[PDB]
Amino acid sequence: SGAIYVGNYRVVNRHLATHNDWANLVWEDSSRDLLVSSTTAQGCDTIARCDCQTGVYYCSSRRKHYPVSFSKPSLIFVEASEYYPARYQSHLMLAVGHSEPGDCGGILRCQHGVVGIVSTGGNGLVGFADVRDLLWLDE
Ligand SMILES: N#Cc1cccc(NC(=O)N2CCC[C@H](C(N)=O)C2)c1
Ligand SMILES: [Zn+2]
Repeated sequence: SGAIYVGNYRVVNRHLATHNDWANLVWEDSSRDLLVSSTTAQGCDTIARCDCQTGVYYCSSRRKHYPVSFSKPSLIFVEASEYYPARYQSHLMLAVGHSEPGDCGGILRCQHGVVGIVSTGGNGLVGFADVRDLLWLDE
């Protein structure tokens, strides 16, 4: 679990969005596993606007942060799950690092701010959904 709180927006994994997220929907994209909902309170986070390929992510299944080197956002095949059919997930960055399904929502940050959230992984890999291209998150 986990979310990004920026301005009057909450960014979560689309497969973990709640009834309240869907009732206050701003934008969603099944291909990216992202959903953004509106909030009444101002949020705690800043979004990175950069091309960093190194950063640090939070891993809930270890209660620890890990440094990673990650690939540039791209289209990557993701096997079928209870939430989606087998498909290509876009804007996804891969890294070598521990992750389990419940780690989705953990934030990846670089020196410029939030880069994305955990969305895929397994077998010593972790995949992050990028948010750096969503310029409207800041206005
Ligand atoms: N093992 C593992 C693992 C680690 C981090 C994350 C995951 N992700 C998942 O559990 N899913 C199932 C729900 C939809 C997700 C999607 N992006 O299509 C993929 C697995
Ligand atoms: Zn950066």
